Amino acid sequence: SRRYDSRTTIFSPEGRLYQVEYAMEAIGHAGTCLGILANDGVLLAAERRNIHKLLDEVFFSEKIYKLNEDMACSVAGITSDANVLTNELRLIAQRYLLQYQEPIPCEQLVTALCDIKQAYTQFGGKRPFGVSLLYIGWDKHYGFQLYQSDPSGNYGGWKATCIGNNSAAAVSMLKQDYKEGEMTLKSALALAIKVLNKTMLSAEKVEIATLTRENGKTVIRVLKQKEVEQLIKKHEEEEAKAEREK
Amino acid sequence: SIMSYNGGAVMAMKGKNCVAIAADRRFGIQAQMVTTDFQKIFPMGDRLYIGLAGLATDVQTVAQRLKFRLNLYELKEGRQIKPYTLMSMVANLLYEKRFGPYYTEPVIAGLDPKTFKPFICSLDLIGCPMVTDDFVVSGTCAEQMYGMCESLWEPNMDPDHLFETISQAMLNAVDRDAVSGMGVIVHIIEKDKITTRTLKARMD
Amino acid sequence: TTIMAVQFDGGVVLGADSRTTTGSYIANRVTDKLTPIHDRIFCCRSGSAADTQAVADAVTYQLGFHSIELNEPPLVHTAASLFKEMCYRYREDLMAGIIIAGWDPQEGGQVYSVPMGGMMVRQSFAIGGSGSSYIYGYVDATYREGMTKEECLQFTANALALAMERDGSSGGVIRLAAIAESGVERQVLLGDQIPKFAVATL
Amino acid sequence: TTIAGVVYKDGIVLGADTRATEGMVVADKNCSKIHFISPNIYCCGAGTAADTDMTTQLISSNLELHSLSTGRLPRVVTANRMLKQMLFRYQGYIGAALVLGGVDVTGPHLYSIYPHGSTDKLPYVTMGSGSLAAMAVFEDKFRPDMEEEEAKNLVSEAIAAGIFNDLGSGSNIDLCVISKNKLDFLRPYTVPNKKGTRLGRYRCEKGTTAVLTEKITPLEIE
Amino acid sequence: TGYDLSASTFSPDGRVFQVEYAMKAVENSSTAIGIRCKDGVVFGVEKLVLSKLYEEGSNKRLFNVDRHVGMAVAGLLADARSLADIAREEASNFRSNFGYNIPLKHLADRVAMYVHAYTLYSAVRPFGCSFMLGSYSVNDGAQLYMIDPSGVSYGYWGCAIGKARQAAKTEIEKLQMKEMTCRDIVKEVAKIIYIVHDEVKDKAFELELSWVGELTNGRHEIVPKDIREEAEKYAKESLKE
Amino acid sequence: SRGSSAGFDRHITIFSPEGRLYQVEYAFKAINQGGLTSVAVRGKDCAVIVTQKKVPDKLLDSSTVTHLFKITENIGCVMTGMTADSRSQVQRARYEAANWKYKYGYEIPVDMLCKRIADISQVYTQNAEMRPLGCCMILIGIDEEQGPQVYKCDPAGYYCGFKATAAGVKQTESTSFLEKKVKKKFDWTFEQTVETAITCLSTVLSIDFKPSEIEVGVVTVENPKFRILTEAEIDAHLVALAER
Amino acid sequence: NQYDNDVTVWSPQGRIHQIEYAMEAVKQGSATVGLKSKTHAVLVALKRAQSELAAHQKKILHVDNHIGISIAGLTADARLLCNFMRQECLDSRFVFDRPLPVSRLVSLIGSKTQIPTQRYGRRPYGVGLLIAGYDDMGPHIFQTCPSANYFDCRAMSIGARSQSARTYLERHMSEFMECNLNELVKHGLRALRETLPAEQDLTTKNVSIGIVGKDLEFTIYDDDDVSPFLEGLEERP
Amino acid sequence: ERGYSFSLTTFSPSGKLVQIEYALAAVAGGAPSVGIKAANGVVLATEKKQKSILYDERSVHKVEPITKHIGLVYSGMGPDYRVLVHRARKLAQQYYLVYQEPIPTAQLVQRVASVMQEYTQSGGVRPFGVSLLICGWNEGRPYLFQSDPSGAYFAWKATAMGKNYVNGKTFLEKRYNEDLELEDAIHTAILTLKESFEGQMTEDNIEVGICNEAGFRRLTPTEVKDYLAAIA
Repeated sequence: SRRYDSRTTIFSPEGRLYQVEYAMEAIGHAGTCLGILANDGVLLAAERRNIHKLLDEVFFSEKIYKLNEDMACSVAGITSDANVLTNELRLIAQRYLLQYQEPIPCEQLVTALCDIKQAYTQFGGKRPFGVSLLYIGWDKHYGFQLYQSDPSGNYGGWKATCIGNNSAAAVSMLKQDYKEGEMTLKSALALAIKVLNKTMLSAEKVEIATLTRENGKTVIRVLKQKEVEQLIKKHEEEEAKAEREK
Repeated sequence: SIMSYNGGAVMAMKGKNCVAIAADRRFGIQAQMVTTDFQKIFPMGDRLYIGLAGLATDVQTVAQRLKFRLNLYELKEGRQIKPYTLMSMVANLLYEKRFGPYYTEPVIAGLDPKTFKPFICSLDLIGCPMVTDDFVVSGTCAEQMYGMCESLWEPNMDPDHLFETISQAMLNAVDRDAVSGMGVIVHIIEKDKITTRTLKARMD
Repeated sequence: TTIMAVQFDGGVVLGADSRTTTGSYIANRVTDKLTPIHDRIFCCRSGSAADTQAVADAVTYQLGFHSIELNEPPLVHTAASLFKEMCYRYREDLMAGIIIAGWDPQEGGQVYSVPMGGMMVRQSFAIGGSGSSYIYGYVDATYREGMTKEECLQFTANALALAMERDGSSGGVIRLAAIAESGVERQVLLGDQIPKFAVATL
Repeated sequence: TTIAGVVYKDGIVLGADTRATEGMVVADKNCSKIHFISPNIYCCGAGTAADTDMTTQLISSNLELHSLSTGRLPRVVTANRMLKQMLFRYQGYIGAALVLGGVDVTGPHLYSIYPHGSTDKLPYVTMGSGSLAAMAVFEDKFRPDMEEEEAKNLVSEAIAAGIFNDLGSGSNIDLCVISKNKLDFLRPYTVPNKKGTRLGRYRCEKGTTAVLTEKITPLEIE
Repeated sequence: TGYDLSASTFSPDGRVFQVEYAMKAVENSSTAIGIRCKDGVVFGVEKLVLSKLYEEGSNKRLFNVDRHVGMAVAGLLADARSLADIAREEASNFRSNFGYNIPLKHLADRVAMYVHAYTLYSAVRPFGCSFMLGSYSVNDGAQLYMIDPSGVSYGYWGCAIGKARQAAKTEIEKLQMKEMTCRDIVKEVAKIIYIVHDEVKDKAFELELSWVGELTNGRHEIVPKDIREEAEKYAKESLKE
Repeated sequence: SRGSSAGFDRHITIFSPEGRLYQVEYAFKAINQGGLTSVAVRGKDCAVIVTQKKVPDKLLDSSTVTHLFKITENIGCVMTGMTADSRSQVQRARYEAANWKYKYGYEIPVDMLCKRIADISQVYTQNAEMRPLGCCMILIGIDEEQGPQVYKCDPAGYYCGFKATAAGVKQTESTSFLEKKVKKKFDWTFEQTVETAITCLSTVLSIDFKPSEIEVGVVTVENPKFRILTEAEIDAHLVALAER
Repeated sequence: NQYDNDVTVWSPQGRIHQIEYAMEAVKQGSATVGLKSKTHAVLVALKRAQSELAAHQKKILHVDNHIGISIAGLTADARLLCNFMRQECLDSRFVFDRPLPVSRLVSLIGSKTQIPTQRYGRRPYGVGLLIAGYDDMGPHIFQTCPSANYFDCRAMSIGARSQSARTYLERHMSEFMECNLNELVKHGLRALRETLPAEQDLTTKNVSIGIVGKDLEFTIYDDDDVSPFLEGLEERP
Repeated sequence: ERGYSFSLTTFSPSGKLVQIEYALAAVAGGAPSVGIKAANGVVLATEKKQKSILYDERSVHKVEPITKHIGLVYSGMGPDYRVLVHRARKLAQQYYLVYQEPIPTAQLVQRVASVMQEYTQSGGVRPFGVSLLICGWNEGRPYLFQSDPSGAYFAWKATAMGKNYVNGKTFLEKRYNEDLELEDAIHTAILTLKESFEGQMTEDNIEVGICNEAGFRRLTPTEVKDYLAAIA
């Protein structure tokens, strides 16, 4: 019926797609996720929002999903939409592996998902997915890679980026702190801890995943509470020394 | 006859706290050998393997589709699959083609991901599963393998003895089959390690 | 199999043997081939057991729903028509000869044959199954108009007994059912209750 | 394969041999042919093993949904109806011959179900390649309203007849006793056959097999 | 106020205004009456003639929906013809499936449910017609049913649909139709149609008469021309005096 | 808020700001449009449904005007509200019961039939393109295990078993009367249950019924088949009520 | 207003405004007249020219040997309906080897055009038809409307200013049955001329005729083939 | 008719899916429910107040078994809950048919939450107006999950839903303890319900289910009567 139809996939008089803009507004308030690319690996660091004291932990992590042997992602926005999209990502990766018997290159996976999102923005009369994703991966064509995609189906590769709450301030910090081509996993983790400290920290409030290569194999690992506590303490004493020096 | 088109033989055997899975290496078309290193045993976990005999195209297709399904299962569940669950998954896959069946008869051999208990089983081409406590076999030389295993298998074998038993069974069984052989590969699966060996075998 | 139904003033008498074979093996020797389709409507089944079971179940469902909708007792002719529609529509897939016999207030007692192929005919009496071939003459010689219910029961018992004696695919016990306004009276003749005819000697 | 069932005074006894063959070679010496349907309903299966397994699993799951929704114990007639309508839908191409037995609110019930979807409700039934021998035992010895031990012995004798006279049947005898107040899944109930003792030793000592290549992959443990 | 635009929307009072509007369409139509007597059913219709250009018998509002079932309509004629096609299909399908004439009550229920299906959705609109079904059989007697746009079906001894239904009902209630024959009832039907007809507003009209009963051997048919001429003479004589 | 509205929440089944479904409430209001009332009472070994019968026109064929329907030989129902909606729902219930018997081999229990109908209704409450039916169904029957059964389902998809219940214009007063009656005691005989139902209807309407003004349907453990009483039996009950 | 945009919306008065608007579509079209005698059915159509250099739009169409139609309203809808009618007549001749009776064709048109008047998003057909036919019951003039109603007429006129033609036809219909073909066509032409304004006049360019009868298959006369029928026509008042 | 093809849940300029928030308002107006995960089991409790004594309180249950080892309860709209229960039982059976193993609690919760999400984006439907508490036992471990109308799910040690659930959560925070056994968990759950309960609680006023190694089961009125007598 025409009367009740929301008209989700139509242009506005200024050439805008209002549902997509509103979905991006939704993502703007979600938990902060940041990705940093280094020479010897790539990391994701996400702010945990499920911080109630009676919550139980049963899973690999709250906001970081393994997509395949060589790729993981973090999601900011509508959680259930994110579950739908992560399942689709895993299916796309496995289909590629079935057809070619090699792992899907990261950008091909990102493009395949962004096609679905874009389709939801152009026809069908459905609301778009209210999810932005950060992807980290490794393949043989381009090595360590970090991508970002948004509800419009746009995507881009980054050396460092941030989505979710306070993403603009985090991006400014990364612009002024990232050394192109001169980043290690260790300094990348230090920078991630600093940036998350500014745009907000304590160990239970952040989950960190690293992706590295070991013996021609990809290792995706979520840092345990011990490692994150040590990183936070290292940042705290670094800041104490910096303050004292001045 | 369709499953004799390419030949081949796989066998699995249970030891004390270990399993063995073995396969012949020949890939041929009827009487002609094409290669002598065709893979018939595929890893499905750290301590879980599936051997596939029968039509080579169906061997490859079933291994690939099973890997598809297993990868999705292990991502979604966040855990390694148990051998019995893999057996059920394979049975479902094969039965889906009940009237268009894949021409392969898998064997599965592994250890429980949490308890490291030996597991072996076999399936017919439409997916009827059979779990056994001593040994299973599949392929063109099934009768020969049955004879050898019935005669040589003993309970509670340590890994070295299991290796010798399965190796002798496979070698002597395939020596009496024209379209199986050209080498034998054996995987011994234990709690702490996987030992892969290729045997000195007749190449005629 | 041998099935039979006979009309009498005020009702019908149905009868069947109880043998179900697979090849020459008797899988069931006390089969019940008289199936109630409704309170006062029965069918006798011959042919493939699976086909007649499925068709009779489908007709039972359809007729019960129809009777509920109309709030009236179903007509025997309606049950015969449903059977006919199913047997004709799937004549290439079904192997089912049916006799629909019953009582309704509008037309009294009625017998309809729905043989293989799905034609439908009303008859004063009907026989069917492999064994019926052996009793055609007998029935044609013995049937007469105005038989009472007791006479019809005896006639059916005799006919089925003869068929069973000759037909390897028939035998067991004789199941009879009399249907009238008052209801359905079922009985089983077995052993010495089955009519006997001496085998000629010398 | 030999499977059988009887109705006794207070319930059902089902029985099966435990051999599964491929052609004329024994594949499984310890095949379990009595399948769970519901806590009060069991099913022995002959014919195509995959067909039997899948059909009984499907009907068991559907009956579980039905019982969850109704909150009542399932009826044997429901299982029979579901099975027979499915089998008829497949026009005999699902090669499942079944002996379905249970105890529900209306007492004990035993059905034989044939691949084409025909069913028979009977006080005793046999199926499989050894069905005729077991049926001979039943016809010779069955009596109505036997006590539990008599019924167990009778079904066991029937399965034994199948085991010893049909090449397709062998190995152990499994029983399943169903009553309103219990279920006894006796696997194995009897072991009439056993492998003979191995007179000689054919133990392959270490080093007997020649090896071309070897590769040891250490596995990381928790 | 927005609540009356779709049949899939209840008003805050629990009414479905689109159905009521369809009923209004019915109410703005020339009247038809059915009368059940001991021997059968008689239908009369006041077919308004909107111009002399039309052939006599144009836009008939009495239909044969089955050998034994006649149908009289009021409201949107095209909707009524659609419902008559539906009724004919129902009767033919019933004969095909069950092998005998559809009972009138069952046919009325089936057509009423078809009508009801159009009262639930925004995709379609309710039918704009009311109609009566009449039948006579040896086993069932004489049956007269009426169905309205909401899909409500009821059996009647005397029924009037259209714009003069209340006055026609007042006139019908004066007859003891339960102990009358079709031959007298046709005259009474003609008289009632002539009484309720508005001579000023409605201009000219044709009387349409049909019946089904013992005298027709259970077949629904137009009343023979001589019978109708006698009935119309009686109705005019009753009016003039 | 209270009675707040956003968007189209008064026209289609979408949540209002309070989490309400206004169209469902409006269907409940539509139930009362018929102007009638029915009551159902569960006895020890019987269940009874009484309902108003109204035939304002003497031209109506009173036999065809009823709200009691056989769903199965052992299940009967009384429908309240919009008549055509009620007839469609009765047709659906008959279909569900016949299909149940065809698929499972035993008669559908009353509770399961009520659940099935309620699930269909719930679907009407979540899909926007159709309206809910404006009717309420009360089913009675004898379950071999639970005994007599009275169940009710409504346009919200909500259903429940009852000791006694009512539907229609005088639902609230009927429920108050029946609540007092069941509080005082509940172990009623067949005559007692019928008289309780009739008294509930008479008191809420304040009428003393002639036989032709009400309809009665009963199931009993002795005769589980659903039976609709005749004016003779109803008048016998009415006289046995007046005398006391 | 809120009631006058969809065919599935009843107005509070019990009307369906979209159908009335389609009626207007018909009332805009150029006049056409149909009439009949005991033996013949005649359609006479006044054709419009959009420009003085354009040909006049054809208003009479063939359907079958025994059936022709005159259209008034949207011409694309007219073509849709004409194609449907042609297919129905072809189906009748294919299956029963007999011409489709005119009344049955009209009933089929009624069902086809009623369907869209009840479904959301559909519109009524925006064309009115005069159908001239001959069958075993004699000649027939039918009028079909966007409302899906149809009428069996002694004579009819539809289109712009057709009320004048209807007045003439009402006046003179007593004479149509016992008219020969020439007198019948002349009556049709006078009726059609009544629709014309004073400045306009009937010529061989803006008039088309269609005739069907017992021994005459449906024939359309255009251009000079109309001159024989116009020759005997007197001068208008 | 065929259903509307456009979504009835769309983004607002602030980035909110307001229909989901309204379904959550419906949930918050539901009857209180409580879940507590003990060391050796899980307890689901829910207020089950009937409008009148005429209601046969033992005819419809709010605590439902999904599988031998999985049960659930809800806050919000009952009919929606029945829909979700039917879907959950179907999903569990499908999992069992493929894997021949009882579905893990987390997997069942994920599948049901997927269905609930589908009802926030598909055409012509509203979201479910319910929140579910799903309890299960597998791998020798108890599991307590909550699934919301939006299709988001969370793992809890203890939680409360429905009317007055914020006070219930504070109360559970104060009382809860990871080491307590199942019987202590049942006592704590009933106490949590008592906080927001109107009138006296009886074994017929509340419904309780428990999941442990043996499986999930609804407690009987006699067992609940014993626990209530102990609570006093």
